[PDB]
Amino acid sequence: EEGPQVKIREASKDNVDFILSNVDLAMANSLRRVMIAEIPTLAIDSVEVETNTTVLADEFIAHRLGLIPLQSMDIEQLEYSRDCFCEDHCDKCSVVLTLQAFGESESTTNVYSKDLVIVSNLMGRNIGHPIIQDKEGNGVLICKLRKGQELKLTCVAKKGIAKEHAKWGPAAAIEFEYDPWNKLKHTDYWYEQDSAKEWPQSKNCEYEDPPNEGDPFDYKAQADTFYMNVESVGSIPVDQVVVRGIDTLQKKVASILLALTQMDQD
Amino acid sequence: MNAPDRFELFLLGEGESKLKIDPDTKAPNAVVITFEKEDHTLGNLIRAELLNDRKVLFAAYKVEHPFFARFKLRIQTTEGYDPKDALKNACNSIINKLGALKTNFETEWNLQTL
Amino acid sequence: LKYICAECSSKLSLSRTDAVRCKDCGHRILLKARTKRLVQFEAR
Amino acid sequence: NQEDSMIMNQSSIDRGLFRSLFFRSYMDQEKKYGMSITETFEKPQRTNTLRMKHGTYDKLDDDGLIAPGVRVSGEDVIIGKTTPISSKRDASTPLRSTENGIVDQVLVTTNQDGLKFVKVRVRTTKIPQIGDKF
Amino acid sequence: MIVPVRCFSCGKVVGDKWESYLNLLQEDELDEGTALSRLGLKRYCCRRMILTHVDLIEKFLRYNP
Ligand SMILES: [Zn+2]
Ligand SMILES: [Zn+2]
Ligand SMILES: [Zn+2]
Repeated sequence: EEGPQVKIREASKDNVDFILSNVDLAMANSLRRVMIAEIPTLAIDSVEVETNTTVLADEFIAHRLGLIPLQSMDIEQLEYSRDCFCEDHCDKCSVVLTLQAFGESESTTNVYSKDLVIVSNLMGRNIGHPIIQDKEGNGVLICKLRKGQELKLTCVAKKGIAKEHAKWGPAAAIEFEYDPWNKLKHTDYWYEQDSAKEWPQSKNCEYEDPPNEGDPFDYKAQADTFYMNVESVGSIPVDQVVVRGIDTLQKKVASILLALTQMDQD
Repeated sequence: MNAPDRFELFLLGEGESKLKIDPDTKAPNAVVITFEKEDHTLGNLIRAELLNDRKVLFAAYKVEHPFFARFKLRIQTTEGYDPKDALKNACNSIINKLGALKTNFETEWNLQTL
Repeated sequence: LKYICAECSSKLSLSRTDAVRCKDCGHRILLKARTKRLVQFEAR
Repeated sequence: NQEDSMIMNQSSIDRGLFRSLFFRSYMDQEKKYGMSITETFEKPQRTNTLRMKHGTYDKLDDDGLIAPGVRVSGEDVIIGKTTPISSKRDASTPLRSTENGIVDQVLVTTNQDGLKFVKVRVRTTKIPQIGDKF
Repeated sequence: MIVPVRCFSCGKVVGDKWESYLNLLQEDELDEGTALSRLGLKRYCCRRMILTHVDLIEKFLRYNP
């Protein structure tokens, strides 16, 4: 197209290995940060507990509940509870879900995130369903029950940002690497006998040209190419973590622009 | 027990403007904007792009304490060029690269498999 | 009001002057039962 | 992280790094003296019953004890007891001034002398704060 | 206690991996490193979340109440 340049190498439901040409270091960084802490998501953020005769403590459970990845695809049409005009929560701003588990068997009864049951009105929005990449279809092991054990509780999922708690973090890992031959001398390699024989070769070295000893130091050069890999938990597909990331960053750059106009008034 | 709430990193408070502009008293034609509820995510991006504008004499940001989500941007421009415009062109410039980045990524994504 | 027995599961709603232990067990040691006024937890 | 301090990953912490449960057990007992003297477990009322604390008794059920669900904090009374000295004098047990948490379990049992006595145990989760030794 | 809802370091979801891990071990006789790799736990930040984990719940359920 025009400026910054993308080149997928590998793609999957869970990962996007790509190359981000023609961008400032600053921008390629600021994007990774945003991808980590600032694309919003839905995640359980309140647990009212009715009965817990389980081996685990109330809040100890409540905690894990927060960590269970809930579908956040249509998240942009759910609201921040702090924003929405209702008192406490509602259907515009919060999914509510139910968990019932009782040990019937002699054998240990497990409780998975499949056992989570949406209850509030999704009203069409693609939201709140626990992500399940598990192979036998019960992602995440909430808790374990003995024979007479019961656990009955209700969770209100809210829209949140990973800055506020790492539960609402859409990104898992975000691999990131530039200049794989130190042609910019951005590190000084620690060594014992030989930098080259001791430090292993980055996989991103088949992609650049090795320097020549017949060449001197290129001092004018800048950091240009960037080798990232975004891995997603699943509450948002991969492609979207990067996109919404670019979207959010851009979005917040913007409110700064607007804020400058707000001040100009007399 | 003495911890601040975590929303306090992105939610503004009781009468805290997002930007605050002050005339730098040291050097002429220079300004120092305070960005409440922001961090290196923003600051490093604005300052690095302000460095490409060839009528910007000076540009640097700083988080005076990590406890607080806020940072100071200091900008000096050549005579006649008001620094706010240097900020404005700067932001916009970023927004345009970001947009191009998004579409360029999309088309690339729409060509893949698995 | 009620008080689930120890080595025995029940709701012996026995009061004062009824003293311990319980019913159909022989072991005195009564745990109170969970309240009704349910509490909330921030899932953090 | 200078001079034997350290920097901890706040993000990691949220996913439950170095988190602990913290249980404290309070304990009280009905008198130990007299033949016509017996301290009583009850929720007293400030009506003449001096020796009242600063905290609310409002979380005490009729028998003088909290229920295993109630959040407690500050100087909440947890165990209500009066020593009848000739109306009454208060002998109730405030939750530790600096603590706060949720009642976990209440044990009402008799003691070897046929004394009714009680063991209240409160529960806090404690998340690694600035200044915690590792 | 019980598997971790997620790795502390990265953020990856390791909670659905526990049973599948224990099966790869005993059912088809794999070794923990291989087992951990088949579960797609590559980076060692989340690899130790499973290997170093101890299931104290199995003991806790032993108590009648
Ligand atoms: Zn609402
Ligand atoms: Zn019994
Ligand atoms: Zn990890």
